[PDB]
Amino acid sequence: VSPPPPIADEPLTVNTGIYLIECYSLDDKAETFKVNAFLSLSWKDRRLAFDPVRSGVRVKTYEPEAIWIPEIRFVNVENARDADVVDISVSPDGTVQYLERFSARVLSPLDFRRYPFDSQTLHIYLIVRSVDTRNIVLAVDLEKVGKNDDVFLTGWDIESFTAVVKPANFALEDRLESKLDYQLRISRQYFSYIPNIILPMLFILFISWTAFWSTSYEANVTLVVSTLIAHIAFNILVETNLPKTPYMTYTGAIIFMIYLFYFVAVIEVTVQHYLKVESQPARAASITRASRIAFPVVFLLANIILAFLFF
Amino acid sequence: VSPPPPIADEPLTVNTGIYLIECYSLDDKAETFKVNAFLSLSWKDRRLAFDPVRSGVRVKTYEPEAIWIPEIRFVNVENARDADVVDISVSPDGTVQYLERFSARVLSPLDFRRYPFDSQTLHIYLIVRSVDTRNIVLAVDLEKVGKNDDVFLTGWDIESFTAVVKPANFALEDRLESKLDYQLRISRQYFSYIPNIILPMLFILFISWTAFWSTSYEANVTLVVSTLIAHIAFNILVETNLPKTPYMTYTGAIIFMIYLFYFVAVIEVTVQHYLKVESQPARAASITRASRIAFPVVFLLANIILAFLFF
Amino acid sequence: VSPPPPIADEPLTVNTGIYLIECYSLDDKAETFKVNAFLSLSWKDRRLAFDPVRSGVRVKTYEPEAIWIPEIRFVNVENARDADVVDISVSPDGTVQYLERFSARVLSPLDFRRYPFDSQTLHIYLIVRSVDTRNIVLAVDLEKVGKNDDVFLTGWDIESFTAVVKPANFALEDRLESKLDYQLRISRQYFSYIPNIILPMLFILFISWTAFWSTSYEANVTLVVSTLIAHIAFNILVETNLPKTPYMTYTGAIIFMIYLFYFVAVIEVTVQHYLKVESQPARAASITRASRIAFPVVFLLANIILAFLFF
Amino acid sequence: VSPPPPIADEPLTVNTGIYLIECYSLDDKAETFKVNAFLSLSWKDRRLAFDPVRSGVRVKTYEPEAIWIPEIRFVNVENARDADVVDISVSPDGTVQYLERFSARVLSPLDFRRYPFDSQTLHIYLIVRSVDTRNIVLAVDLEKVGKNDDVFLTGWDIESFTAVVKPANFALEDRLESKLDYQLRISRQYFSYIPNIILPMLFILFISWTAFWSTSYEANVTLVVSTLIAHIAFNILVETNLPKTPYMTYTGAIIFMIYLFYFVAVIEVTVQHYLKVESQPARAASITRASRIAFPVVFLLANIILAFLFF
Amino acid sequence: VSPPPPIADEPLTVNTGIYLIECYSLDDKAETFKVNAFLSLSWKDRRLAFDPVRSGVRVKTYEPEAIWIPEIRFVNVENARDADVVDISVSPDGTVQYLERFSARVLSPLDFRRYPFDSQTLHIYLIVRSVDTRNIVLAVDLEKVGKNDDVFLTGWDIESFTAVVKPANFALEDRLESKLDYQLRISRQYFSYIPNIILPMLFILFISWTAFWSTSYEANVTLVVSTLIAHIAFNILVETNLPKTPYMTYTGAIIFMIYLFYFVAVIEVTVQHYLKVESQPARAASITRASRIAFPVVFLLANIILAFLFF
Ligand SMILES: [Cl-]
Ligand SMILES: [Cl-]
Ligand SMILES: [Cl-]
Ligand SMILES: [Cl-]
Ligand SMILES: [Cl-]
Ligand code: NA
Ligand code: NA
Ligand code: NA
Ligand code: NA
Ligand code: NA
Ligand code: NA
Repeated sequence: VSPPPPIADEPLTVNTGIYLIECYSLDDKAETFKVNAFLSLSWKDRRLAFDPVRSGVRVKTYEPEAIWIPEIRFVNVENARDADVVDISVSPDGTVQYLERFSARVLSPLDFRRYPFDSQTLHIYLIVRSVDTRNIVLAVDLEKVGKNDDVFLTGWDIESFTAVVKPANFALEDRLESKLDYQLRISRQYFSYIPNIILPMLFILFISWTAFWSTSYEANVTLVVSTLIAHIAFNILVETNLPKTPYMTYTGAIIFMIYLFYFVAVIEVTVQHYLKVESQPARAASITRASRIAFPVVFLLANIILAFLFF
Repeated sequence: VSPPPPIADEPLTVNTGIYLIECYSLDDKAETFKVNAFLSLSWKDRRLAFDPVRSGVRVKTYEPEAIWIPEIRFVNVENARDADVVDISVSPDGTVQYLERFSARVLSPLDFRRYPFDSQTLHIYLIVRSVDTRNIVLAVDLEKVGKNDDVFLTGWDIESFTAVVKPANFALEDRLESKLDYQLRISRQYFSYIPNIILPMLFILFISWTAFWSTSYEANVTLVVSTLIAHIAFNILVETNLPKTPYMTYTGAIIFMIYLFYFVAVIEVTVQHYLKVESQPARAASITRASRIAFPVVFLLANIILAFLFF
Repeated sequence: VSPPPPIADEPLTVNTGIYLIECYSLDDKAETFKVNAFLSLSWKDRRLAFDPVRSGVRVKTYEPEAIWIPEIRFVNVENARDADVVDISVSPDGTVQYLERFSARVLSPLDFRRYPFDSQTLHIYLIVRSVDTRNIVLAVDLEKVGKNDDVFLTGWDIESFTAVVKPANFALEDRLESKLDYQLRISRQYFSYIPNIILPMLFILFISWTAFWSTSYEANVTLVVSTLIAHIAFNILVETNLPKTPYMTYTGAIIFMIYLFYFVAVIEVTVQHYLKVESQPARAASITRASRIAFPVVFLLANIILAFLFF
Repeated sequence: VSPPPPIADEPLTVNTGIYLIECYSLDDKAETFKVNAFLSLSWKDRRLAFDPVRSGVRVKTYEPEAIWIPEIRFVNVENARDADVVDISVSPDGTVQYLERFSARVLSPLDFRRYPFDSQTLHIYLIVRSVDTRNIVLAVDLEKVGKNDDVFLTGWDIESFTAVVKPANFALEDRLESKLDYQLRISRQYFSYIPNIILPMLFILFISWTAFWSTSYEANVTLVVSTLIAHIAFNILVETNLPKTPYMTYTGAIIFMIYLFYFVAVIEVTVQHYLKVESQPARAASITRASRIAFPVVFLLANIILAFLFF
Repeated sequence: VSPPPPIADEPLTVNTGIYLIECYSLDDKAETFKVNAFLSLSWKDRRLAFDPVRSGVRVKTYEPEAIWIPEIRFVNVENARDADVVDISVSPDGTVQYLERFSARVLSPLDFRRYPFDSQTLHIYLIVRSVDTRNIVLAVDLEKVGKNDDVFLTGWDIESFTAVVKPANFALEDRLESKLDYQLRISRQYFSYIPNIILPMLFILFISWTAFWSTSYEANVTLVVSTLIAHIAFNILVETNLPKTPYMTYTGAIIFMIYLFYFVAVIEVTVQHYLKVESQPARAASITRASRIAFPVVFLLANIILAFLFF
């Protein structure tokens, strides 16, 4: 089998569509997601044309091996898609209608800057390479692009699944290549981060601030050091669910800043004890009273600054 | 091979059945389960009809390649099922009896709202896409739906395995689609959660309340902060066995609430010490005595409210 | 190819044997084990009979496709076995000798009640489904059941590998099915649990009891709470190596009971401090002295009771 | 099919190229990375030459089975590459242009000496084994070596992808072998290590040094021991992301050195308390005051020495 | 295809060789390692004799399916090897030279008694089962046994790769089996265990001994209990990298012994406090002073005894 010959010198247009059946395993660390979908393909092959009257059939079914089928690949996949051909239908003018159901693990970079209040644009890049006989170009049949209502991505809200209609045509290894960009827009369900990470992290921090109403150095050291350790545990927990980024994430920024608050609270607790030992408690009392206001105030203002820089 | 032609204009009815052999790996985080089962298919193919008197044979056995077989797929699977054809039998009237043994990983969302006292309805969706020649519709042969007595799903009780007899017939990409819903009803074995998570978590909380019978600030800080850290460990343990949900789970609610109790206990311990230092212990004594009753009482009432909202 | 036809109306007897080459990956959480073995099959196919004199051979070697072979399956496997046919030999009277080497992941429930001093009976269920033409029954050739001397299952002692000679014959979807039960009896190597989990857990508990020779509330709180946290770590460690069971395991029972001892030790430490503050130390001394005997005594008796209930 | 015969006695030159499409999963512990790329092959097969004016076709497209193709393998792969042939083009003179898209898991040792400020040279070794008929030698077509602009390796910066043009030709098992070295130069994005590991580790160390402004032994013991435990947690965290090396890494060296600082701080805290108990506080004061300067100074100088030895 | 016929009554000798290309993933817990190697096979099949004059060629190249190939298997593999035939060369007398490149996961028990200062002998067992026509025996072609210079096993030093030239010929299920033992001698790179586990574990132990220069019970309890918890963390860390053994490992013995030292240190700290409270500090001072010498001395002697028993 060889590609359909051109009537003049036109390129062969392969109309494409992706209909999402399943979306699962969005792995943040790996920056991958798994997809199960219908891939539809359509092109004209004159050599397969027939007369409906003398045939007695309005449509003709073929096995993939019997006819020429464009070698369509995905750019951003780990391994080649697992595909099973569903149907191949030919109309009288030789218009081929191809349908396969496939599953693939897609590599798509994620921007963690606003995590866990982030939104992403996942990409599925469709590609075809041209042959010596003719140049093969991809198009989007919008009537064949969509997603099942039951499509759920655990921990995310699916906003839209659209295709950029104009392909990116370019040369690669002395042949032209036609690339389509299918975009799946998603937004993270931040809900669970609030009772599981955010609030627990704030509670332990506020507990360290009770040291500003205590003159007991031994108790103060216990309050600040114990909560710091619990903060380290949350830092470790958070970083294990995320990849290493060459930039600061919103959560990473807050987590890092909270260390500074623990560090300054230890300085305050130290200074307070030092003055008490030096028989200067009136002074220590002035520093401690100021700290009661300064710590929550600087914490609120630093958070307003951070939220501003990130959102 | 082509589909059996209609005598009139009727759709082809494919009778189905699923007999569960094995159920394993119910993964809460992934919202998946693995299944090993018999899939039975039955349809009439008049082209295969024969005479039983002259053939001397009551049944004819065919190899899958020799005859037309409907392309039946599962909707909610990760990858296409791993199937091995067991038997194909044709009766004299041309009724085909197909049997395969398959294994598949099924995506089925779980409702964690009542965790670990939750029940689930797992779904296995069977599907067939109509061909151009004719419309294919699915039916349930209840005589061929069931499960082996030895079917066990570790950590769960299997209640029932039934099929919704009426298929969901709908158009998808300009063809008809016929979908059947096989339902596996299960209830979680909550037993182990009691000695492993629930009771240990209650013991550490009750240990924090011994601070209400102590005037030692240093010891109190140690009691409340140490148990809080142990509570954090249980929170982390629990959340690692669960996916992130856009709702509160029953266990999540209790775990979150317990932080408030630790926070208020720290306030009490702080207020008590502050008054003692200010030479007001009679007052501190009134707050501490009230706390001895208030803490267990508010804990019980808050739990009654939560159990009511969730069950 | 079709099954051997019956001389009268007898079922076809397929003689079986399993010879274990490798046993590995006994996963307690998954309740699975991996096996690599020889599967031997033997049956009479008269159509294959020959005269040794005429042919000039005592045996005939065929390829699997050339002759009829029974469709033998394993019941309790994750996926169908990975098999490679080793040999097919036909004797003059049509006695077929089939040999394959296979590997499979077996699902076999485990009874954790006596963990880590438990013994198990792993099962490998062999099955055959009858055909329209012939009822197929399985038998055990004891001469072909065994295991290699080098067969080792890490963390277990292999006791015996035997087959229940009488198959379990039953109807499944209007066809006879013949099931054989191959049993691999194993006993857990409990050795390592002693220095790694049991003794460390006892040491920290005994360390909490040193609080009965101390009047220092602050030191007592540190002793009991710190060791309780270390006990929580062991509880978590143990539960990660085990599945969730709807029953108490021996280790689970001891681990749970030890929490009660920590809880009562905190009550004692609290009561002691309370009396000391109330200027009643003579009393506190009576409770503390009683506790020094009561705690180890009640611990020993409770352990005797538990060992009795479990063994 | 057999290899193209030599006109004289020359070896067959197979021109190669690798064009990277995807780079993912650089696993530090495993010392592996996954690759998805185009592999291009070119050689002269005179038996395939044709007339351009007579044939009318400028290029002939063959199926892999139809012609002889060199058996090209990767040396440093876990399993054989997953490959799909894209195109085979023959020019009139018999110059074959072969193109496949492959995916593979590559074993490439990493030098962790300067971690997390390390750079690596990943290798992909291409190999061909000669046949009895003739010797096969590999060459690099630089025009067909490259990488897609979108190629991203999470946590790394990609510097260059080049090939050492001269193959390593050697005898192995009495036949010639021709090996090419494709080099992917990368540098680690150390950014995230600063707020996640480095700074938190420095903060806890500096917190241990507040004990030099405290006379409270009980508080000092709490400060030094608590922070030491947090240092152990960071040591464990770091070592889990790295393989075991027969050399010290930069981070490993700093982490190890910090233990010595904790050990000496405990000695200081002990010596200070001992002198205070012996009624020699003036002296303890001399040691403590010296420690305030000595600890940060020795820490800075030791770090300058270490950075010098490693960079 | 059938086996080559015997000229007399001799068994068919299949000469073997294994040339290691890659060694990776030595998993201590699983007691497995992955291998990528050349497997060479050589046997005489006179039925394949040819005249170079008539056929033109000096050596014939065959496809595996075209000729008889001995069914060679590995005994100690998880699954059957992934093999790719590189060449099948037949010389005029009928001597076949078979070459394949394979990858396999090998089960080979490890002796952890001296861990992490242990050495191992990994085995790769090659096997052939005899057929009816004739008995097959394996031999080692030493000229075809070896390893690539670049063969590295992360965390190990490779000493030698040799074959026991004499096969183990034995009866199995009424047929002969011929087994060869390929041995890969390795020694563990213990380096990293010193700064990561050994020294940190010794530092925390020595820190607990500072309690022998302190009269502060509250500080002593903190020193001994905190370092004990850090010791538990190292115990858990070590045991996660190792399988459960029915014997004591060297590291396991040291780790276990260190618990006894913590237990006795708690007794000492308790006894000291008890005497101080009873107004007997002179006695307490005698016990504490003795402990300063006894603890490091008994620790050194116990380690000399342990090293002697293990090495
Ligand atoms: Cl693809
Ligand atoms: Cl399916
Ligand atoms: Cl099977
Ligand atoms: Cl390869
Ligand atoms: Cl093998
Ligand atoms: Na085609
Ligand atoms: Na068919
Ligand atoms: Na057959
Ligand atoms: Na070829
Ligand atoms: Na303390
Ligand atoms: Na063969």
